[PDB]
Amino acid sequence: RPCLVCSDEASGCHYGVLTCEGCKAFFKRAVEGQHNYLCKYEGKCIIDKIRRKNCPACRYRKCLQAGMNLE
Amino acid sequence: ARPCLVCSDEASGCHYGVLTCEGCKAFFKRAVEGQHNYLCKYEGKCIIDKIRRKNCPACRYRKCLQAGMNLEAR
DNA sequence: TTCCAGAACATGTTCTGGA
DNA sequence: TTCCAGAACATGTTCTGGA
Ligand SMILES: [Zn+2]
Ligand SMILES: [Zn+2]
Ligand SMILES: [Zn+2]
Ligand SMILES: [Zn+2]
Repeated sequence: RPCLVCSDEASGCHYGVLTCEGCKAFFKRAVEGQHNYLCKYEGKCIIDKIRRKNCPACRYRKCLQAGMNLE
Repeated sequence: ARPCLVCSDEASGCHYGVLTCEGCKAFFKRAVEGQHNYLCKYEGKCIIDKIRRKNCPACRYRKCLQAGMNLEAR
């Protein structure tokens, strides 16, 4: 039911983890190309359905921590 | 200024002649320029607001034109 | 039947040049 | 000082091949 990365509604098991579509799409883009990833506030950003956009670097670390994997 | 003329989200300015949010501004540009084939899946009278503007891009674009938006404007 | 990765499709946010 | 168009950047959602 809940996305392990942002607590939004999970659509299913993506890349090894239960996530929503946004996190599924964000993760793949994160590992492939990227998007500026180095936090300012510094690794303590609250990643939820409403503030996930606020910090791209914290979102990804949480994707990794959650154990999402392409391979 | 105040609310978006199209969806009522907070407007960021006058874009293409009308007071719109940034989402509606980018949406209008794509509606006029891209290859689309819009037709309301319902009765062509959907309520377009912040949480629902994604539900029917056909009526959203109709609202944009209605409200006077036009690529030939500031 | 039921599932998901990725492509295809759709949407939203920041930046700032040249007024 | 302030404004916006569009480029560049960033994000989210549908669809379905091939299991
Ligand atoms: Zn998520
Ligand atoms: Zn952060
Ligand atoms: Zn709007
Ligand atoms: Zn409609």
